[PDB]
Amino acid sequence: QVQLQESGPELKKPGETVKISCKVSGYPFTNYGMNWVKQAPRKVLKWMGWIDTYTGDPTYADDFKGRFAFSLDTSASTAYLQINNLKNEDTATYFCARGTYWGQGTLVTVSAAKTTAPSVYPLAPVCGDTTGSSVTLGCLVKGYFPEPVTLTWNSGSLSSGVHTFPAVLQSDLYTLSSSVTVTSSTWPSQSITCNVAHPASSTKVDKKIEP
Amino acid sequence: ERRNELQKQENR
Amino acid sequence: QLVLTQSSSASFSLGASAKLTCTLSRQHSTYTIEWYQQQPLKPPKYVMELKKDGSHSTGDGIPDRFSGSSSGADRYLSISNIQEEDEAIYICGVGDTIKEQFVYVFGGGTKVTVLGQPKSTPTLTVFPPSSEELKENKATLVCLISNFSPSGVTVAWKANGTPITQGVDTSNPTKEGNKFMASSFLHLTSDQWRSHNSFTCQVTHEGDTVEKSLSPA
Repeated sequence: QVQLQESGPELKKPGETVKISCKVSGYPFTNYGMNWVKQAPRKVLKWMGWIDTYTGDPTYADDFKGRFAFSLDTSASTAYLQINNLKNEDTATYFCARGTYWGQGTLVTVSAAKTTAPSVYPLAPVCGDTTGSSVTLGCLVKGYFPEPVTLTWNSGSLSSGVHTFPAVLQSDLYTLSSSVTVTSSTWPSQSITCNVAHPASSTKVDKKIEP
Repeated sequence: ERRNELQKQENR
Repeated sequence: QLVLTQSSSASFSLGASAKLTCTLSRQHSTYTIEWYQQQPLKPPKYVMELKKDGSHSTGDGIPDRFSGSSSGADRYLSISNIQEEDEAIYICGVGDTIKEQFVYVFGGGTKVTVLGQPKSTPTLTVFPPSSEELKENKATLVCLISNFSPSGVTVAWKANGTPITQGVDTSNPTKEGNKFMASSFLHLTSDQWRSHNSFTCQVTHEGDTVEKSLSPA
């Protein structure tokens, strides 16, 4: 039942300021202090300090003085972390932790680069093809930024052949692919399409797979 | 009653 | 200085017993530490509290195969009959109070690999550029590699039987369940796709080579 729910991902430019929340449920908020932890891409966990959830008295680690601030909304059982004058090095996942319970994390990306909606292309088999028993179809998700993309195929559903291949960052942007395997008499018989969701650009692309 | 859960009395 | 020392990595066969070490500095050697487990797409999880006398107490959702023990400044996480789900980075943590001033520290962590996973040959799926992408006068060829173990692969592209390195971007092998998957893309212009009689994606795994081709016909 105990849950610490954090706010969603954030894309900020350097010099900007970010405010992350941590909604506590399942125990009395003022009973325990809240720790803040940084996990930079290196993945090494780093204690940033903690805050008394009654007084609001913060304690910062040596590496987190000046630019970091912990605050509360006791009435709302919410703890906040604010990072001022952002830097590229602040790109990390931020956790609120009671100690024995942890939040899901909040990814903070510090980049001067603009949010780009992905280009979505359908992947269907070649000229001389007789897939025999089962046919494989895919969706190419190219040139997006940052990396929070999420794909759903709903023409067959679940893990029918849905494989989500992780992103690779070429040049400026990210690229991903996701495939689906269905029976050779279900395509091009029964219609197949895919749904791509990039939350950072608030968009959703849909492509019908045709031979 | 309230404190940091991570705070252990033996670690002073 | 309040310092914790761990190994960078360790491997164990399925069903064996893993002993991981977290070492307290010269001073602080009587201190109680915490163990955390971190799996790839998940936040850290509290494993246990481990006192100087070996006394331990586990967190919620922690199976019975997890136990602790101590020597002097050494704190050990013992995982009995290690399962493949126990593959994670195990991090230890320690707190200290000075004059009413609390400070917490994490160790560098130990990456734990569980072996005995069945060896499997890669499956190659190659897709040609869509008519839509070709309208933008661009062409991305997709190579999807899946169902393989262990992770070690070599992805190679060929056009007219001649190797192509220009416009090739290959992902690292990523774990997906009990196996691995990886992808590779070949970005050519349109007509660069149409002026070549076939394209091939070769994957080498355990010395064996698997390949697939596309035909612009």
